[PDB]
Amino acid sequence: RSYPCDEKKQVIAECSNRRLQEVPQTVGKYVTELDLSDNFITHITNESFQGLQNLTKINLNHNPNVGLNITDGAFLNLKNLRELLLEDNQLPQIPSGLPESLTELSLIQNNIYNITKEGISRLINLKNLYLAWNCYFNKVCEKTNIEDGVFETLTNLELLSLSFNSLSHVPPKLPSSLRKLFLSNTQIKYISEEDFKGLINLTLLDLSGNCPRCFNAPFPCVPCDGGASINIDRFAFQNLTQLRYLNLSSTSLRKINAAWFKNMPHLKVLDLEFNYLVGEIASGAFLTMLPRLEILDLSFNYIKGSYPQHINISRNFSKLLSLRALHLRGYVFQELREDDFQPLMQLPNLSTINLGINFIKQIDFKLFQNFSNLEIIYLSENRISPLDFEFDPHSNFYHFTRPLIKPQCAAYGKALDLSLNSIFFIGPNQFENLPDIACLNLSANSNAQVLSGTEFSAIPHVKYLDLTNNRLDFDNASALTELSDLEVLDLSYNSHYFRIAGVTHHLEFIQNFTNLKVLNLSHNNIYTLTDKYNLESKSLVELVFSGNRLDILWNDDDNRYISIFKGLKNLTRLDLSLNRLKHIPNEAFLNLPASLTELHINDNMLKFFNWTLLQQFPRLELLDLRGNKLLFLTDSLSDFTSSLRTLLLSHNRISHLPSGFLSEVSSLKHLDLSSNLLKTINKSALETKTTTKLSMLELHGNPFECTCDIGDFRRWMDEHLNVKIPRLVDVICASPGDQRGKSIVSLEL
Amino acid sequence: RSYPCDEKKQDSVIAECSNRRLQEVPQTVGKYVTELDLSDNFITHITNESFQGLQNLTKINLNHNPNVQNGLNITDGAFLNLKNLRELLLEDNQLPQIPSGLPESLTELSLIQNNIYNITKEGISRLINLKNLYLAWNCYFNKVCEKTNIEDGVFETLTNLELLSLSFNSLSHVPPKLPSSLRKLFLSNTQIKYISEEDFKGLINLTLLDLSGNCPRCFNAPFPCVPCDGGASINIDRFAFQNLTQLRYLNLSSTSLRKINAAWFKNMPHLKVLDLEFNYLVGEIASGAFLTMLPRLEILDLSFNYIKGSYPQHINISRNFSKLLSLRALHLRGYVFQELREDDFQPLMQLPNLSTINLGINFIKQIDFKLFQNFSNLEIIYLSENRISPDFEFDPHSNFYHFTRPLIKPQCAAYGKALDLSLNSIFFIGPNQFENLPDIACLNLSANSNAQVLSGTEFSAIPHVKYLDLTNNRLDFDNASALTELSDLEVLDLSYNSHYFRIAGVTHHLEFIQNFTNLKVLNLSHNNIYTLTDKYNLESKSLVELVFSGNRLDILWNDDDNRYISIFKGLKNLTRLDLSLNRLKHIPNEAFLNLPASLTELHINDNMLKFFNWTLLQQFPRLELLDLRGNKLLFLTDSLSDFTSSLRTLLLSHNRISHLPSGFLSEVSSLKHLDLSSNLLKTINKSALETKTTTKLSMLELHGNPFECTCDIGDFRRWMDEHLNVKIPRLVDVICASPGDQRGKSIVSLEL
Ligand SMILES: *[C@@H]1O[C@H](CO)[C@@H](O[C@@H]2O[C@H](CO)[C@@H](O[C@@H]3O[C@H](CO[C@H]4O[C@H](CO)[C@@H](O)[C@H](O)[C@@H]4O)[C@@H](O)[C@H](O[C@H]4O[C@H](CO)[C@@H](O)[C@H](O)[C@@H]4O)[C@@H]3O)[C@H](O)[C@H]2NC(C)=O)[C@H](O)[C@H]1NC(C)=O
Ligand SMILES: Nc1nc(=O)c2ncn([C@@H]3O[C@H](CO[P@](=O)(S)O[C@H]4[C@@H](O)[C@H](n5ccc(=O)[nH]c5=O)O[C@@H]4COP(=O)(O)S)[C@@H](OP(=O)(O)S)[C@H]3O)c2[nH]1
Ligand SMILES: Nc1nc(=O)c2ncn([C@@H]3O[C@H](CO[P@](=O)(S)O[C@H]4[C@@H](O)[C@H](n5ccc(=O)[nH]c5=O)O[C@@H]4COP(=O)(O)S)[C@@H](OP(=O)(O)S)[C@H]3O)c2[nH]1
Ligand SMILES: *[C@@H]1O[C@H](CO)[C@@H](O[C@@H]2O[C@H](CO)[C@@H](O[C@@H]3O[C@H](CO)[C@@H](O)[C@H](O)[C@@H]3O)[C@H](O)[C@H]2NC(C)=O)[C@H](O)[C@H]1NC(C)=O
Ligand SMILES: *[C@@H]1O[C@H](CO)[C@@H](O[C@@H]2O[C@H](CO)[C@@H](O)[C@H](O)[C@H]2NC(C)=O)[C@H](O)[C@H]1NC(C)=O
Ligand SMILES: *[C@@H]1O[C@H](CO)[C@@H](O[C@@H]2O[C@H](CO)[C@@H](O)[C@H](O)[C@H]2NC(C)=O)[C@H](O)[C@H]1NC(C)=O
Ligand SMILES: *[C@@H]1O[C@H](CO)[C@@H](O[C@@H]2O[C@H](CO)[C@@H](O)[C@H](O)[C@H]2NC(C)=O)[C@H](O)[C@H]1NC(C)=O
Ligand SMILES: *[C@@H]1O[C@H](CO)[C@@H](O[C@@H]2O[C@H](CO)[C@@H](O)[C@H](O)[C@H]2NC(C)=O)[C@H](O)[C@H]1NC(C)=O
Ligand SMILES: O=c1ccn([C@@H]2O[C@H](CO)[C@H]3O[P@@](O)(=S)O[C@H]32)c(=O)[nH]1
Ligand SMILES: O=c1ccn([C@@H]2O[C@H](CO)[C@H]3O[P@@](O)(=S)O[C@H]32)c(=O)[nH]1
Ligand SMILES: O=c1ccn([C@@H]2O[C@H](CO)[C@@H](O)[C@H]2O)c(=O)[nH]1
Ligand SMILES: O=c1ccn([C@@H]2O[C@H](CO)[C@@H](O)[C@H]2O)c(=O)[nH]1
Ligand SMILES: *[C@@H]1O[C@H](CO)[C@@H](O)[C@H](O)[C@H]1NC(C)=O
Ligand SMILES: *[C@@H]1O[C@H](CO)[C@@H](O)[C@H](O)[C@H]1NC(C)=O
Repeated sequence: RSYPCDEKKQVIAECSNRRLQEVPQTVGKYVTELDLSDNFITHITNESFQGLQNLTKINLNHNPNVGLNITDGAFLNLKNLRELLLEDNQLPQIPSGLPESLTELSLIQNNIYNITKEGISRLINLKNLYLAWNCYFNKVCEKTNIEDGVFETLTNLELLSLSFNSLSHVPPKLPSSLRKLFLSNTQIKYISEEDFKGLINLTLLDLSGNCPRCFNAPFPCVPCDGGASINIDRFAFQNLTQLRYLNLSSTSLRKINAAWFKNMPHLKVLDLEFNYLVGEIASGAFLTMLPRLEILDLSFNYIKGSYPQHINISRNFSKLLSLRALHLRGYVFQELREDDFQPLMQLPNLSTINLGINFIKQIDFKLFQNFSNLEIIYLSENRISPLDFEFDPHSNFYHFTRPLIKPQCAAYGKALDLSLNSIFFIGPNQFENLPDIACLNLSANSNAQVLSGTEFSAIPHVKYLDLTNNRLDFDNASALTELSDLEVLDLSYNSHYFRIAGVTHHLEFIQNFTNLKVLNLSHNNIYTLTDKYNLESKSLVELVFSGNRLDILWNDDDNRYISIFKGLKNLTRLDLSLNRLKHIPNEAFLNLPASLTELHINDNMLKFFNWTLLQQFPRLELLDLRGNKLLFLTDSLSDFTSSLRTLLLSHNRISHLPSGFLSEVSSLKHLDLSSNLLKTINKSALETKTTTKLSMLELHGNPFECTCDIGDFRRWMDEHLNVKIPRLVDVICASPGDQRGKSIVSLEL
Repeated sequence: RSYPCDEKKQDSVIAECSNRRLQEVPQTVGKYVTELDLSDNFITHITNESFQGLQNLTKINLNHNPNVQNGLNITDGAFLNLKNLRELLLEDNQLPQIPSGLPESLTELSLIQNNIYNITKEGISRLINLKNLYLAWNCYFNKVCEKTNIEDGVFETLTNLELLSLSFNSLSHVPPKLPSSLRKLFLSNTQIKYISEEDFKGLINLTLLDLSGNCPRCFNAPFPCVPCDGGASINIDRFAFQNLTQLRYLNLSSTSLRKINAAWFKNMPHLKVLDLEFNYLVGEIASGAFLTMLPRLEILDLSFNYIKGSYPQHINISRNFSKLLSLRALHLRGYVFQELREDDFQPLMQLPNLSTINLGINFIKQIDFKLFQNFSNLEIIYLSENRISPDFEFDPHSNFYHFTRPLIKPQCAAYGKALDLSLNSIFFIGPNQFENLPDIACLNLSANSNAQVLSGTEFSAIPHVKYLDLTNNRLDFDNASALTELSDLEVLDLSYNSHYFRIAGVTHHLEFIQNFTNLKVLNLSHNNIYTLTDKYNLESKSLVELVFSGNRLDILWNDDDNRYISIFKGLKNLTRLDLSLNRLKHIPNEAFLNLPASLTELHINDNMLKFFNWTLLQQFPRLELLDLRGNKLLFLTDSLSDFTSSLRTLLLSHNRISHLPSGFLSEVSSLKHLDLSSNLLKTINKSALETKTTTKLSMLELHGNPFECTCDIGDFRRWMDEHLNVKIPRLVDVICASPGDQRGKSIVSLEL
């Protein structure tokens, strides 16, 4: 049973974020990858990894987590060391004496302003070399020095990244092995014919935002003089015949020279965000040169203090015959008409159109019907209404790279996202002349309307509907009923009316749904309903009811809601978290559907739990009671369930295990008793006729009496290595003084 | 130094002993105490032994005992050896009967929220001096309880009785034989269908009659609700209120009335407050004779009389409302209608003293705003919650049919005429939204999801607004002339407008703030501010108070960015600054130095500070209150006197201090209040118990530290004794964590 790391065989040591002060000397000799990131290690030497001949990969990022002193040659003994991560270590230099066998090296986020032959030039086997984010913004730092030719002997080098450093010029003498070159925010005004002359394997070039566009910069920003654009020689991309990805975001471009692409038949992604291209978008000569381009991003090229009626799309857009996705965030314009998008209407594989954050007031939705293959129409964040460093160095810096539309919703077919607009009611013609929509986001439109069953009738086949974060008035039992095919309904965060006792709250419409699988009513502050107190569906499988008031619905002096979920006959998953529950009436619990496999009652205030009621739940596999105020467990749990597979009990107040407990239920694989009040686990808790089938048991955060008693448990652990127990460095002694703070595992008996 | 209670002087002498986990009435109460609060403890028995030595007790509260975070067993005559007892509170103890042997001296008795179903002479009759008697909420809703048996003439003895509450019990009949001493009588939700001419004859002095909730209106009830068969309205006899000439307040809410007998009011022309909510009175409102019997009426509530499911065009208001010359306040919630025109409120236009008109929750889509001008004296126009566009659920001491909080927050209303349009759908302010308004001094537009770019002209029609609530919207701050038309503006709330602030790519312009000559208070909380456009500093010569909690100073003041290092400095007149919840782990020295030197008050609570530069307090010579609660501080400076002469309150609750520096708590004279509760202190040594020079130290909080209880403490325990003028609250909760013997008990309760 490994300590202090958790070790797995596929053979890896997860030893991260564990409060270590030096490399542990108890690390298995079999290990090949070792992750010590986010620890407190302050020194590395030849002694540090002396045990571990077979080390292939070492991760030392973010040490000490709140300088890392590395010796000359400290790693030289490691002969299979292929990969080395030293990010966020405040290194003043590239450590000396690094082993010849390295293929990956990351020195991101340090204080290295000098890139030397001494340090690098003998590392011939390097595939990827990461040096970014060492001098940037108003960080107090020197300009970056790059010894002439230092990269010349890296003849296997495929990736080199020097971004967010002050370079001023493309370093010379780059090896032609290069696949990817990252030079973003490197302060490089001018690119010349020589700079990339013999790099005929390059697939990725990144030159954003040298000559950045600084208006409204979310970071310290310094433009080229004037507001000049980056200056790229006419012949700078001549021999770049393999380029797939070109990033020119925030280089203040106004013209785009078509001839840059003369020899670029494979260009697939072209990123031009945060430039000044409104002219070029209206007039795009360069579009001719890109009939194989899949992704084009012209986001944020708005002219500040200009908000024209219409977007102006060149006819030459019609040449982009391979375009799957077009991104136009932040063009900023008032009105979208059908004629405005003519030039895109014939693009055979144009699948995604993204118009977020354009402050668009009026759209002509029939526009979208005259398109071949549109799967995702993204219009979030407009003005449609009724008719310890700030930035992640491993992410894109000019856009978010989450999916535009949740996968679970887009899987269903064509999607239209109108979220974060001001559609405060859906008129009779809001959705007229739309394509046949299967997935529809209307979240956060502050919609207050009474839905009656005709509002979604120009688009009857929506299968997934996001209605979250509105203020809907549920005063009609035929609401949403036109959507026969509906499978998923999100009504979370619509509490506005639900809070008000005296208005009507009608939830009857749930039942008129043949195929409805998942319903989310979370955070609606439900405490009263009108007429029909019960939820009912023959199909529903999942109901989330967290963030409501079951404490009030099931108050002792009220009987009306005692069967509120019983009519959910098919139900397997039910979430009752965050309902301020101090106790559930035995009858209301017994009225929970017998079909359940998954029950969550976490983050309430439960003081007792009638375990004996688990007799009526024969399919029940997971029971989650984390974050309540529980004091004890039944001493005969197998009398009550035969199905329970996971039991979650973190953050309760259990101080004692019943005799026999955890040899009680054969079916239990995962038992979680973290952050409770156990001082020991008596010999009696361990006696057993049945061999256990328990594979994971969590005990961290309990106040263990570390003295002679716990020996019997230590043996049990030793005599049950199949039972995994994570966070051993956090299964800690509270007593006594001597053992205070140490893992219960590190004491002699 | 009293234990376990807090004994105060206020003349009186009262002991607060509530919510203290007490299993039994403590015997360590100082035997000269007037009033004892023992509520919310875990006390299980009272006997004549409980209070033996406490003669001069005039008051005991034992509410919610034994209040599991079964019942309170009380023996007969337990209280009798207490001669002076006046007021006794035994609310919410699960009592099965009124206890026997109550002192004759009692004026006030409360038995609210119990299981007492039988009223008896053996309990009540011998209590001659009773002014007030509270027996409500023993049998209601779907509780398992028996009907409520009132022994005949059980109240007839109590000739001094002013107030009797029997509400929320099944009575069925208003008990006969009531003393004529009664001023106020409460029989709400008592199941009393019929009121005879004989039920209130004896009672010539009634100021208050509560008959609400009898034959309740049950549609959409938020409680269990049994209508009367029919469902009939309550039946009140023509001559039921014949002898009730002294009556001031009448509550007939939720009695399913459809018609009101005009002559119910013949002999009460001093009726002041008429509560008629949750009935069926839409007809009576359109044509109502009873409206001419209320010449001295001040408050009329006709809320929630909508007919399901009418959504009529208009409200129909009888011409007879105009004979309500004394009316100060008309509440008309939940009538539910679509439109309001001027001609709809004519009968109200001529009333001299009508200051408040409440139309909340009427799903109103349109309003002719000009109609609020042929009014004389409107100070409050409450239109919140409409559709304008461009372990017992209920508090037994509150009104049950309405919230009683002020309609408009007082700080706002004191400025003058108020107009609350909160919770509507005004998602932009059009150019004519506010024409024909009076001179609005206080305007609430909260929660309208206003997403507009305010540009200096949207409030031209009501330019004298001094308190502007724009919280909970999604304002787009893309114009530096936003709001500048409101010259006189004094308070601006823009909390919870983080929608566009979240989005880095759009502009965020906060420049307008400097254009206000009298702006005193500005609230920018929970806007999630982390980036601003062109101008990076907030500026005002006026501003006294800036609330900036729930924003992102951790980003603004990031180490790799200089731009916002003087963000607050141009707030030259500032005294109160709130920087809480900004996710700060450190504050750059230059940034802290750049806070206004006029600050008397600074909160940096609920951030994540591991270190604080105490030396920097030398630049803040007026600073009286520094609040560093809810952070991760690991030590104090041992040199505090060196950095401040001015500091009175220091709040360090919830940190990780584990050693008090040497000579602390006597460094500074000005320091009255030090809060070190819930830290990691195991001991305090004499080092900090110099106690050199003179200190104004007055309160010192230490509850929640893990004190290790051995001789090492003795010095400090001695120190407590030697300075009693230093108040140390919650001694109960100043607990030993160590060692085993002393676990769980106060530090005060030890010895050699
Ligand atoms: C200018 O434009 C170019 C072209 O679009 C952008 O280039 C991309 O840059 C991003 C951001 O760095 C790159 O994304 C990163 O690549 C790694 C993926 O490599 C492969 O191998 C991994 C496993 O090693 C596979 O799982 C994966 O599927 C890939 O096949 C990721 O490791 C990165 O990390 C992610 O996860 C880890 C988990 O720990 C985290 O550390 C990260 O935060 C993140 O979650 C990351 O995905 C991307 O690959 C680049 N494109 C190409 C074609 O190479 C430029 O970034 C852009 N420049 C700027 C400044 O915006
Ligand atoms: N360009 C862009 N602008 C946006 O505004 C935007 N908003 C969300 N996104 C999403 O961000 C994601 C990242 O796209 P991008 O930044 S243009 O990165 C390039 C590449 O850098 C990236 N990529 C490609 C290969 C790879 O190995 N690693 C990798 O990260 O995927 C993209 C093209 O891949 P491809 O070669 O299959 S044609 C894309 O989605 P997925 O394809 O689901 S990962 C976008 O949908 C945006 N992308
Ligand atoms: N009736 C009504 N309908 C509402 O919709 C509403 N919303 C808020 N409120 C507030 O509820 C509050 C309570 O009013 P109400 O339920 S009508 O109770 C009566 C009385 O029960 C109550 N009162 C009177 C005297 C007293 O000593 N104590 C006391 O509580 O004050 C009120 C007037 O008495 P008065 O003789 O001063 S004209 C009032 O606030 P105040 O500013 O205190 S007058 C209302 O403004 C509403 N009241
Ligand atoms: C029916 O309407 C009547 C008349 O307004 C309501 O009477 C009011 O009831 C409240 C709640 O008990 C009283 O307020 C309380 O007063 C005590 C004594 O000062 C105070 O300690 C509490 O904190 C609270 O403010 C109020 O005084 C009373 N009105 C009068 C004139 O006494 C009655 O409650 C209504 N019935 C229901 C069921 O809502
Ligand atoms: C509907 O729109 C909202 C807002 O655009 C989406 O909510 C975001 O979801 C992401 C990823 O799940 C979260 O991390 C963000 O916090 C959310 N933002 C906000 C403002 O809520 C939601 O995902 C969209 N729904 C679907 C089905 O695509
Ligand atoms: C409302 O409920 C569902 C929970 O069922 C949420 O969607 C699921 O989220 C989990 C991640 O929490 C995914 O692994 C599932 O794939 C999701 N299911 C579906 C159908 O998408 C949903 O996010 C919740 N909504 C909000 C606003 O919290
Ligand atoms: C403006 O309207 C809002 C909402 O109607 C008021 O907010 C309420 O304020 C009271 C007192 O602070 C709170 O107890 C309620 O919970 C609040 N509700 C909500 C939804 O915020 C606000 O106080 C009003 N402002 C003024 C100046 O009167
Ligand atoms: C915005 O901040 C203001 C000023 O701090 C808050 O108003 C005051 O709050 C305290 C109690 O919190 C009162 O004692 C003062 O009467 C109030 N000052 C006023 C009204 O000027 C206000 O509550 C904050 N707004 C929100 C939504 O939190
Ligand atoms: O019978 C009742 C009693 C109270 N209420 C509502 O409960 C709340 C607390 O009294 C009040 O809020 P409202 O203004 S929506 O009406 C009252 C009812 O709607 N019906
Ligand atoms: O120079 C920049 C880079 C990114 N951005 C915005 O920051 C976020 C992180 O990349 C992104 O969110 P947006 O879609 S508003 O645009 C990006 C800028 O506004 N300016
Ligand atoms: O938007 C509206 C308009 C009217 N009503 C009415 O309000 C009453 C109580 O909410 C119901 O009978 C219903 O007719 C609403 O609920 N919502
Ligand atoms: O509602 C609107 C309309 C237009 N813009 C413009 O969008 C750009 C970026 O926010 C700015 O120049 C601003 O004028 C807005 O910000 N908000
Ligand atoms: C029960 O759930 C299954 C799986 O989601 C589903 O196929 C079936 O339709 C549901 N039962 C009913 C009666 O709809
Ligand atoms: C400074 O604040 C006070 C109120 O605290 C006020 O009298 C004065 O007007 C303010 N200063 C200026 C320049 O307005």
